[PDB]
Amino acid sequence: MIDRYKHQQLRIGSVSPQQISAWATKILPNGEIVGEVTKPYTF
Amino acid sequence: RRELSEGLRPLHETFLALVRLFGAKGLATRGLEILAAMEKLKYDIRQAWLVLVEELVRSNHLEDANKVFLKGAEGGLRATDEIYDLLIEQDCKVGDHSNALTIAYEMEAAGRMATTFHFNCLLSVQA
Amino acid sequence: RIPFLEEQVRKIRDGGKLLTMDIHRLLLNEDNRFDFVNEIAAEAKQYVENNRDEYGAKKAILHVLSNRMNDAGVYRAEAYMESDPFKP
Amino acid sequence: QPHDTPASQLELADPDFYKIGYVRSFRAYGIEFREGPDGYGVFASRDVEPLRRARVIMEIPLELMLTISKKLPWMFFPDIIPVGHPIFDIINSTNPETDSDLRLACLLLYAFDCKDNFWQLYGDFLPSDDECTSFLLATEEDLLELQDEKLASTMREQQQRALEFWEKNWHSAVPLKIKRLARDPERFIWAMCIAQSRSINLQMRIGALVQDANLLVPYADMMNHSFQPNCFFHWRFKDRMLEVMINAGQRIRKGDEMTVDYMAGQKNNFFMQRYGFSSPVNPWDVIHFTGDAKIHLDTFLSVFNISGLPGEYYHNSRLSNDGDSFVDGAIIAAARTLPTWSDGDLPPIPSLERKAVKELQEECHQMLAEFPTTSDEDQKILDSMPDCRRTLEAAIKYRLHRKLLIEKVIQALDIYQDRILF
Repeated sequence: MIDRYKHQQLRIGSVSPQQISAWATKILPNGEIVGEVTKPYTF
Repeated sequence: RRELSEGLRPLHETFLALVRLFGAKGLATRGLEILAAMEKLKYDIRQAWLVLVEELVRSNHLEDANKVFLKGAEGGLRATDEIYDLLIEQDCKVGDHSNALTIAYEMEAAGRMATTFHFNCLLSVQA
Repeated sequence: RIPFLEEQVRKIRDGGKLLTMDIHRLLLNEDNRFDFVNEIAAEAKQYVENNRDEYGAKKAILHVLSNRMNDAGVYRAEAYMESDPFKP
Repeated sequence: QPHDTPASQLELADPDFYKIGYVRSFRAYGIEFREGPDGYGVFASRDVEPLRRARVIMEIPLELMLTISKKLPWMFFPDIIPVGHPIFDIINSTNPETDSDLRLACLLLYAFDCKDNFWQLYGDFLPSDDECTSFLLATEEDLLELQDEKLASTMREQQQRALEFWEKNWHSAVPLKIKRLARDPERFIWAMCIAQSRSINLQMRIGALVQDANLLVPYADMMNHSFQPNCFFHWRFKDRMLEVMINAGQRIRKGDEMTVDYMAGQKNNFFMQRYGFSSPVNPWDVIHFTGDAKIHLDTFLSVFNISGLPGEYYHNSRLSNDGDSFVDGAIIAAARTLPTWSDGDLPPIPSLERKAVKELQEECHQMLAEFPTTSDEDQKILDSMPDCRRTLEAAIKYRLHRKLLIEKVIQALDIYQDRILF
């Protein structure tokens, strides 16, 4: 009797200063890079 | 077509020879129509299907052979142990694991359980 | 042959205790009680995918169980539905 | 008017036969047991339409049957032999591979001498020494009348072995516990005959132990034999009950004869050796040909509509039904035993097959004349004796079936030689 052989591997690790940019940096219509917070007051 | 035009159903040996010739030439798509013609004539398409898959395997046509085997297995047609072994051996020697695992599942569902040989082939592709 | 025994028989047939016996009888031929549940769920899904409204009398699971009990020689109602004829 | 059914010719059995089992946990659904001259049989009393799954017709509990394991540690799951009884020394002093009927016979003899046991009440329905068809209870005259030297030699050797076992185990210095079991040497022979003609080998599971054992089950030995069966035995481990279930898809009408398969895939000689039964439509009986003539196999299967793999030959009715009523088990056995040749898809030559069919026919004629008698003479002898011994009846039926198989092979060869040229 062969099993179904389900394989799931949850991996953890410390992020790199290059991979951190892949989360917040998004594209825009004009092309300006956005994703940085530069103002202290939010509202 | 000449024999069929006069309103006479052909024999089983003629259809078997036609299926063997179409399988030796690699023309897999032209064998399913012959199998359907045998089915509409109230024949049995088990031995013809086995001859088709065996001749497709022996003629260096593996993908179409596995396709024909999977198409015939879903319809309730079981196969011999020798074909079950040959398909797995060839698919593992080529490097195809998906079709080998599907054939192994169909084999275990039909009634024959896997032996060491089968698992060994699968492990070869896995390692 | 006890004479005064029809009342509890009618109570069993009406309250719905037949299903509790049928489930236990069907669990006498299967090794695992989980593969049986999976098979019944798959059969009910296949029967409800064909005809949505015509899943049976009321539901599909009861219909599947009634079909499985009627193929073994035990007459059962359609999806275990028997209305009360004495309701004004 | 009464409906003409194969079950209507027989009369209903004694209601005590079912009453002695219904008091236990025995049930029989949609079945009616009917006794005739040959013996009891199980028939149907309700039209069973083609079902998607099997339907149970018998539920026989474990505490109603005997059981002896096939391996070396002899475990009797229905514990009826107390520890210390000297019958276990007789059961244990046997070869664990060649003689398994001796242990079943000893267990049956002991069960016949134990109170509150079901077999003390069921033994009244078992065949006696005059209505049994086994060849152990036969004479030298009937064995010589069989016209088969090897089968007669085997039966004589088996009778000798039974007598020697009884003489070696039931001597004079034996305690009375064993002596009262089989006082006469015929009782042990009858016990062996019952244990050999009614045993069923089935892999049973109780608790966590899965083993194969030889069990004598009541109410299931009444099932007749048929090479196209309708039912099969199934073991239910949740309740420790054996089931007889109809096959899935087969249509059973009222009055049909419920049958199972005894020794599926065996020659017609072992049937006569064990059960004392012979059938002319056996699809596995072998006919030995010494000639070198070889007929064509694929054309022979195509002309008789025998479609299927060499392991499973069936007649395809939807190809030809009325046209081919000749197609029975005999032609299948012929196609399995005929010397055949096949070289790819090369078409056969009519001259070669026409020259081979006559050689096969003359070989069949020279092998048929070896018997001292003929077919019509045995056919008249079988019904010339209205009430004769069962062994002589079985022997004359065996000879008649052999001759009828030879004649059927000859007629099939004639049909093949005259129908190959359409």
